[PDB]
Amino acid sequence: SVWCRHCGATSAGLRCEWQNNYTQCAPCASLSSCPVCYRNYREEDLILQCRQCDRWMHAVCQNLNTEEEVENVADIGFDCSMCR
Amino acid sequence: SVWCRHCGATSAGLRCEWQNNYTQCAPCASLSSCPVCYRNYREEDLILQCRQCDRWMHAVCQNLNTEEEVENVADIGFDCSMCRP
Amino acid sequence: SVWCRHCGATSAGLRCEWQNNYTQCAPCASLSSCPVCYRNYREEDLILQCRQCDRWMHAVCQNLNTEEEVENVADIGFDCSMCRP
Amino acid sequence: SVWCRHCGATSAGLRCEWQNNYTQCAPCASLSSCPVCYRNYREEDLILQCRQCDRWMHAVCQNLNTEEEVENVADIGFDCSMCR
Amino acid sequence: SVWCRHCGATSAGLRCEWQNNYTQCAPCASLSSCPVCYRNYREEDLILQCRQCDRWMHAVCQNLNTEEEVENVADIGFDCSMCRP
Amino acid sequence: SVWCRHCGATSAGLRCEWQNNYTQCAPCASLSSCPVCYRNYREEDLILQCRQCDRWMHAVCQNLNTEEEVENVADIGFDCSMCR
Amino acid sequence: SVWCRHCGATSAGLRCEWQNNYTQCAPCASLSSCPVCYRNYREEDLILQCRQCDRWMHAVCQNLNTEEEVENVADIGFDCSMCRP
Amino acid sequence: SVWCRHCGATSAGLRCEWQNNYTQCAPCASLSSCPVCYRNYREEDLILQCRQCDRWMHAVCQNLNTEEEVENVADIGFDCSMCR
Amino acid sequence: SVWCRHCGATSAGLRCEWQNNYTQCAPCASLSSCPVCYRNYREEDLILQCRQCDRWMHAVCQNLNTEEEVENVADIGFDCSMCRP
Amino acid sequence: SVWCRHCGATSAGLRCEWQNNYTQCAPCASLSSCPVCYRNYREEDLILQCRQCDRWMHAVCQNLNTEEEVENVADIGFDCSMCRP
Amino acid sequence: SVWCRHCGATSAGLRCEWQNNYTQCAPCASLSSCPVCYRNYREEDLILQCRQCDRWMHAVCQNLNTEEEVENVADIGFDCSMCR
Amino acid sequence: SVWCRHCGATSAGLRCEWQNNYTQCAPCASLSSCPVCYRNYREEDLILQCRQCDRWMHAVCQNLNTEEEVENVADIGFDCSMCR
Amino acid sequence: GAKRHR
Amino acid sequence: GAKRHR
Amino acid sequence: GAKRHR
Amino acid sequence: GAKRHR
Amino acid sequence: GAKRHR
Amino acid sequence: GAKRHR
Ligand SMILES: [Zn+2]
Ligand SMILES: [Zn+2]
Ligand SMILES: [Zn+2]
Ligand SMILES: [Zn+2]
Ligand SMILES: [Zn+2]
Ligand SMILES: [Zn+2]
Ligand SMILES: [Zn+2]
Ligand SMILES: [Zn+2]
Ligand SMILES: [Zn+2]
Ligand SMILES: [Zn+2]
Ligand SMILES: [Zn+2]
Ligand SMILES: [Zn+2]
Ligand SMILES: [Zn+2]
Ligand SMILES: [Zn+2]
Ligand SMILES: [Zn+2]
Ligand SMILES: [Zn+2]
Ligand SMILES: [Zn+2]
Ligand SMILES: [Zn+2]
Ligand SMILES: [Zn+2]
Ligand SMILES: [Zn+2]
Ligand SMILES: [Zn+2]
Ligand SMILES: [Zn+2]
Ligand SMILES: [Zn+2]
Ligand SMILES: [Zn+2]
Ligand SMILES: [Zn+2]
Ligand SMILES: [Zn+2]
Ligand SMILES: [Zn+2]
Ligand SMILES: [Zn+2]
Ligand SMILES: [Zn+2]
Ligand SMILES: [Zn+2]
Ligand SMILES: [Zn+2]
Ligand SMILES: [Zn+2]
Ligand SMILES: [Zn+2]
Ligand SMILES: [Zn+2]
Ligand SMILES: [Zn+2]
Ligand SMILES: [Zn+2]
Ligand SMILES: [Zn+2]
Ligand SMILES: [Zn+2]
Ligand SMILES: [Zn+2]
Ligand SMILES: [Zn+2]
Ligand SMILES: [Zn+2]
Ligand SMILES: [Zn+2]
Repeated sequence: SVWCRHCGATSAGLRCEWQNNYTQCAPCASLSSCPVCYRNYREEDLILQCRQCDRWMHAVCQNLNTEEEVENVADIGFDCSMCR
Repeated sequence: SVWCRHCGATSAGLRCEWQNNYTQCAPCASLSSCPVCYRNYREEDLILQCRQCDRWMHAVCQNLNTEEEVENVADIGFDCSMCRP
Repeated sequence: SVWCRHCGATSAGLRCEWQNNYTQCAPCASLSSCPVCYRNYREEDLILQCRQCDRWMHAVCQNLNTEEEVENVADIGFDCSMCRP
Repeated sequence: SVWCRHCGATSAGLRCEWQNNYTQCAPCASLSSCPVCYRNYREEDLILQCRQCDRWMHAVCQNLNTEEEVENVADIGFDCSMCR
Repeated sequence: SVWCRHCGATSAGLRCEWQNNYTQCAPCASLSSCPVCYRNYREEDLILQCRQCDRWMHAVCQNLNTEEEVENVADIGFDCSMCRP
Repeated sequence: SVWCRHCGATSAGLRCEWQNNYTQCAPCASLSSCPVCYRNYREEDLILQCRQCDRWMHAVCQNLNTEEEVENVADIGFDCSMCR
Repeated sequence: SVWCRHCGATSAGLRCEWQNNYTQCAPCASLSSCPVCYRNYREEDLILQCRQCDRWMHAVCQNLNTEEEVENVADIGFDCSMCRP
Repeated sequence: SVWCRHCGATSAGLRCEWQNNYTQCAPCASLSSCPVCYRNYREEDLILQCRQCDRWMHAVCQNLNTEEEVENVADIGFDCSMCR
Repeated sequence: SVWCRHCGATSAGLRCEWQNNYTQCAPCASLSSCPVCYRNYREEDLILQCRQCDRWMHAVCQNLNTEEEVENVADIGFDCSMCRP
Repeated sequence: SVWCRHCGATSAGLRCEWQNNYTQCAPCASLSSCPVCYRNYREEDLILQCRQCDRWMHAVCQNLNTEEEVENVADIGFDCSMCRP
Repeated sequence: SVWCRHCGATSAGLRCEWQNNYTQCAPCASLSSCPVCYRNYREEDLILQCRQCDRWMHAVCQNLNTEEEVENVADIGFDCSMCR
Repeated sequence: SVWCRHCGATSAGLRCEWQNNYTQCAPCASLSSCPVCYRNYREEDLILQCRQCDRWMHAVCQNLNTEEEVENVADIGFDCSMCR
Repeated sequence: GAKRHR
Repeated sequence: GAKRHR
Repeated sequence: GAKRHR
Repeated sequence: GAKRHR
Repeated sequence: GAKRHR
Repeated sequence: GAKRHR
């Protein structure tokens, strides 16, 4: 299993049905595919989380090209291009 | 105990920590309190859920006062004022 | 039974599912209820149809109160306030 | 015949006369030609439907170049460039 | 019978079909009714013609109330509120 | 002669004096020269009419490069770049 | 007879035709009537001249009511509301 | 001498002192130099007059490259890029 | 003496000179006085801290009147009106 | 005689001609009269100086009414309403 | 010495302390360095003064490349790109 | 030790916990990494401080490429691209 | 709505 | 929401 | 409205 | 706030 | 309004 | 207002 950060439970990690039985919330959807480029993440993709829209996305899809850049903006507070 | 629509689990019902230890995701926070007026919901409150930001909110905080109006906006999909440019 | 202007068929008159199973297209929803005020139409209501979004709506919800004004905007083609930038 | 998703009937699928006897609604028109590039669809064109304007359009005309991209944005909720 | 300023002909005075069979051009429609308030003109009405959209309209629907004001805006060329960004 | 679509008469098709004795309306002017590029039309120029400003213009001056594109947008309702 | 500041000539004082036979330039029209309210000037009127559009206009139509305010805006150069973005 | 189109007199055609004794109005200044590129006109420069700001300017400085283009826009009513 | 959250030091509590000798950083200035109304705080004042500009400010100067509203905006992260476009 | 802060000289105190013979620079003009309301200052007037345009102006013409508010905006650096986009 | 155009005095031409003892007004600062490119002027740099912000700046930093251009815009009234 | 310019004390110069125990203020964060490019500063990086947002940043990340440019804008009052 | 100029 | 045209 | 400069 | 997808 | 820097 | 990082 995994922990769900939304409810704190040990979880099967089922598809989100927050929006409707067929529709994830954008935050849950953003765990599996990038909301910028709409590609499924590949194992080892560098991703970070916007503090506004609560979505994960590719660092490269926000012109963050290194771990160093990703750590610096994530540390101080990351506001993605979509929310700016 | 509470059903988590995000993962399917039954939970003791703990504070969302999706954003971080100190921060609920906006959708989880919107279950308990309106993201427009920042007030806790009443049992009596008409609420609806934006298809663009996934947040619940007071019908009245979007100028929708009746089940008639709420029903009517769900027929087409609700885009809240905060998501509309 | 109802005439569908979209396909020409006579139908039992079922909920539009053009968008999906849960969602009417905005034009079909606008037959029964105003896309500005989200209220069901009256028999007495003056309504008109936007050439840009294909939606019906209350004349009054576009500040047109009379058959005179409605007739006059149809002479040139109605662009609703929601379609005007 | 086909089913019409607007009325639910089995249908001849006549030209839409929603706007006037000579004029389709933009949603019905968008089944046969792209509202971005104004080209008739070719058999096997990848198309998706905006949840706002209810129109179909070419994936490539929205910079969605794969089935993977099209499935991801259609799943979470597709808002086309025209409606944004 | 009517003089057509567009082509010079004398005509029985038929509905403009410049846009299509169902639609007058906006300039022709503006002869009979105001493109701001969508009301038919009075004999008494002060009207003026925009140099940018070629439409006639009520002086009052552009906040010009007198022959003095209308005369004054024609001296320089009238750009209507709908044409001004 | 021709028919004038404004008045419905058989007509000499004189220069428009709608704006003043020396000045056409933009719709009448747009029959002889393009309001985008300001070139006189050449015989066989593909042109279409905006439903907003009532002007004709070159298809190519609106990035419509084929009869197919011109028919599709003219059919559903053409709103030119100037009026958008 | 009138001094033309544009060319230096003394003239019988004829309608400006700089724009065309039917149209004064906006600066010449602004001598006789306000380009904001489109009213002919009074002898009593405080007027000032924009450095950006070269037009005269009522001080009051720019919310300047006194010789004090007019004097003060000339010290720095007057940019009228119609020229300010 | 010349005629002044402002006053209708036969005129020496002195420098304009409309703005102040040292300063032309922009319309008078625009007879001798282009308000787009700020170059003195050369003999035979193709120029046209905006109906809004009353200034002359180079046709080429408004992407009008032929007499044909200049005649067409001047005829129907020329609104320069500065005034749009 | 005062705890400096910026560096961890205990200090006599001297004017911030982060910007320069004459200028506190906006976050340090916001400890003593509201960056919206420019008034010194009361003991009684509800204040909150923007996550985008790091400034403290009156809840009331952001239209938040109660501990309920303040508590509710901290659950999700406060973006002040001056940081919102 | 007057101290010129611009050059350090003592002067008889002559009209600024920095812009030209007819025009003070906006900062020099702002010594004698408010660039917002275009009124000469009172002895009693609270004034402050924008760090972005170098102009003096009435505190009240920027909605600052007290020495408390003026003192508070100087702590961080005053950006006037005319310089703020 | 020089004359100061601000006060009319014969002057040492000290650093401006209008903003504070350490800070020039932008007009005085603009006599020694360009407010566009932030380069110290070099002897013979062609510069002109905006009638709005009262600053001097390089002609080339406003796409004015000749004395002819500089004289024409300065004569009629120069409004720099920053103030437009 | 160092002096802290915020409090005036001799200081260990601990990580800022102004925003929360885990989160710096953007001004303190900007001492160690650039708020434009999100790179850790390298020894000898030319940096300057915006008078608005109180952050340090790379001169090169504001198109200031020399000490001369940096001194000129810092002297008169530096308003960074983010705050404009 | 669409023609060739002739 | 997504198909191939046929 | 249009001329050559002379 | 930042991870590698696994 | 225009000079060379000297 | 301006330094080299050290
Ligand atoms: Zn959550
Ligand atoms: Zn869960
Ligand atoms: Zn991506
Ligand atoms: Zn975001
Ligand atoms: Zn979810
Ligand atoms: Zn609410
Ligand atoms: Zn929303
Ligand atoms: Zn249809
Ligand atoms: Zn309604
Ligand atoms: Zn519409
Ligand atoms: Zn439908
Ligand atoms: Zn049907
Ligand atoms: Zn396409
Ligand atoms: Zn759409
Ligand atoms: Zn005509
Ligand atoms: Zn009217
Ligand atoms: Zn108009
Ligand atoms: Zn017509
Ligand atoms: Zn006719
Ligand atoms: Zn063309
Ligand atoms: Zn058009
Ligand atoms: Zn003149
Ligand atoms: Zn007036
Ligand atoms: Zn003006
Ligand atoms: Zn004139
Ligand atoms: Zn004259
Ligand atoms: Zn030119
Ligand atoms: Zn113009
Ligand atoms: Zn700090
Ligand atoms: Zn306050
Ligand atoms: Zn803030
Ligand atoms: Zn100075
Ligand atoms: Zn004042
Ligand atoms: Zn200012
Ligand atoms: Zn001065
Ligand atoms: Zn001096
Ligand atoms: Zn420069
Ligand atoms: Zn300037
Ligand atoms: Zn500080
Ligand atoms: Zn400290
Ligand atoms: Zn950097
Ligand atoms: Zn900044």
